Amino acid sequence: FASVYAWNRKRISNCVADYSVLYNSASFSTFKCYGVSPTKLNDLCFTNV
Amino acid sequence: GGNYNYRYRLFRKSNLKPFERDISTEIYQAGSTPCNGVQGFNCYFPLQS
Repeated sequence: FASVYAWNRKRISNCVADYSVLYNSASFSTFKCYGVSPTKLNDLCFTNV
Repeated sequence: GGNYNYRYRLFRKSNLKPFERDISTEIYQAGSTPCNGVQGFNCYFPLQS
């Protein structure tokens, strides 16, 4: 991974993201979303991630 | 000194009914694992001060 001052920026589009398989993973120290409840990301439709 | 006695409900299984009171204070499972009265991963206290 790149440094904090050179934070790596990636654009993802035209994909189907299954946030459930990331949600149930317990290996993450923090899993915290602001504008959306984490359980409904798979129920939302957007672009330009 | 900070007013902390004022709390609000933060999580529930579903939305309330008109003029309905909820006083139950039980751990809420945000994920796919049982909580068993433990406020840990994917488990949260529904009341927030």
